[PDB]
Amino acid sequence: FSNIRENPVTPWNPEPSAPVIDPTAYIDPQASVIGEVTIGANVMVSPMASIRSDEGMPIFVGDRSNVQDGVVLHALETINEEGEPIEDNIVEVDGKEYAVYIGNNVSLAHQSQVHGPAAVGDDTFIGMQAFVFKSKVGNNCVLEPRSAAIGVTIPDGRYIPAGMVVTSQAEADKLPEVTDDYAYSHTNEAVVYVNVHLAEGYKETS
Amino acid sequence: FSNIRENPVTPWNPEPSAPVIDPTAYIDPQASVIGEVTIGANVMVSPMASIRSDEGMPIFVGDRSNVQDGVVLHALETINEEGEPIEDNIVEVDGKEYAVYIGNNVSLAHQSQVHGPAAVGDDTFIGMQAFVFKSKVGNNCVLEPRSAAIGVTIPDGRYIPAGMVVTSQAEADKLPEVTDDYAYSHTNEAVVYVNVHLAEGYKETS
Amino acid sequence: FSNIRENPVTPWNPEPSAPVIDPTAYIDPQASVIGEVTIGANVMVSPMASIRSDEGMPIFVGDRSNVQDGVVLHALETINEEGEPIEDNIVEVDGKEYAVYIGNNVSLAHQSQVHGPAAVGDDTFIGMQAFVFKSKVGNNCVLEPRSAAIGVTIPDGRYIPAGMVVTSQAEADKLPEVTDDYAYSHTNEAVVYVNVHLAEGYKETS
Ligand SMILES: [Co+2]
Ligand SMILES: [Co+2]
Ligand SMILES: [Co+2]
Repeated sequence: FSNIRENPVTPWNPEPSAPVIDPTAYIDPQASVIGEVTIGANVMVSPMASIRSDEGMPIFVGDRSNVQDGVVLHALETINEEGEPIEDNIVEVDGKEYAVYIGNNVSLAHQSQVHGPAAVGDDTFIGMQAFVFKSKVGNNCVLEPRSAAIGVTIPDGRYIPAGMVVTSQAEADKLPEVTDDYAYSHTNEAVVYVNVHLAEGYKETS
Repeated sequence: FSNIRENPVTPWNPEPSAPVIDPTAYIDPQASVIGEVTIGANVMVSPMASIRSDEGMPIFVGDRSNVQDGVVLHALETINEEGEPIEDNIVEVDGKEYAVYIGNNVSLAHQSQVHGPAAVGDDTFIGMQAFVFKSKVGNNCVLEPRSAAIGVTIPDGRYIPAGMVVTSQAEADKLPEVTDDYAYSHTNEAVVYVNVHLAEGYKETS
Repeated sequence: FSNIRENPVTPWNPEPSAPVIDPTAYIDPQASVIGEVTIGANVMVSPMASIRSDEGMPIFVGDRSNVQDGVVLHALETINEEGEPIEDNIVEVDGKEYAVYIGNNVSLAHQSQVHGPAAVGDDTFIGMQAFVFKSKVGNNCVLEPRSAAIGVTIPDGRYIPAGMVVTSQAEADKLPEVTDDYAYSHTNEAVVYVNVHLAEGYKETS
């Protein structure tokens, strides 16, 4: 069996698609990547990650991002019964439509999940075991371990404290800002540096 | 190696069992299904799911249910030292004994977990990253993402708000009810429709 | 592809290492174990677990411990740019340095995660979906399902109630103690008994 595969034919998917993966990205043998997915350069996809673009599609992962162990990417149906695009389940980023958009230099840490409709802006850290669903996470954000964003827009440069589940726009509007002395202020840039080097080291083993 | 396997011989398992899977169910190649397990018709088991019936057994998954990416099903020992059935770890459903019972038309969303002793009634949605242990979840329920039910009985037609950890029967007795205007009121039926179609599309690829 | 593998060459890893695994330990075929890792005797590593010692290293797992389905072990870089050991990311246990130290008779239950720098003392249960990061968990502890310890030291014989996220030393200092009547007081010893027997039963299938 192959771990990089096309999505299945369904009522909302007449013409199956295979993943478009940059030659510089590293896909672990025990990761799964199915369907209408774009993976950018220098991306690392670790063991036990599941990127499944078979319901809502497409799922994009930008350059120099990382999808760590056990992370799941999936999305709600983007096409309805009559083939009507379900606009509530589609996210717009730079004039293009996605089910799930992961930007560039984004870290999806171990066991996190980003479920469409969703977008995660550049240089954001999504902490261990964190959750993003029906939300837009701006750039330069930090979701601490076990935090969650559901049904909201997290403004650029804010963080979500560990364990906090943000479900209302009033709460996301009052999230704290990332500053230099904040404990996770330098975490994402270190993580992206490490992970781009791991992708290249792992590529040299395949 | 095979991903559908018998459970190992142990002091509580003299005669090993292999999974009984309906020919219409789809088991991803990167899912694991071990031991005394019954999988019903039109069920989809996604990448990185682990259904392990080697301690507490049996584990049943009803017709038209779905076990999404990274979901785990496991259970506490159902047989003690002298071979005594441990009744506190066995759940009764329709006059039959289970370690874990997942009913029909049940969705176990990505990264959730249902650990025996446990039962989940028909047409219930168990949200992303949610947890069920030593509990009985009624039919037509909704566990929002990151909710949990531990040591309790959740009455039919109730929901558990995102992030809430329900550990006492007094709290489960006061959970809110699913109504038509509730945000997840139509989620499970849509999910089951999608997932029965995905199982058939994936079956046509194997 | 092999599921037990060496870590890749990187700027902080000139000389790659392969896992040192006791012949009595059982590594599921769908688990992943990479790099500078020591696995002790009678350890069971279940499906979908990921033990990755490629950034922070080494990762040790003591005798008669268990790494359940979907558990992740990983760690922050232990070597800086100039090759300087990053002491804040290294944990000391019995005069030896680790990125992640899991002691003996420790249970890492399904979907939990222990991220370095971290140490978990002997005879501790780390519950389902629980999280340990930049912390030291003493011996004879219990982390209930969905609890978390981040940036703290949990004293010997304490437990963390389900769902509680402990982020300050003042809070960890006031955690409750394990007593005989506590609900999870006998859980770890039962789990370790079961899991040492499962490792041996599974070893007899390979
Ligand atoms: Co989904
Ligand atoms: Co278990
Ligand atoms: Co890590």
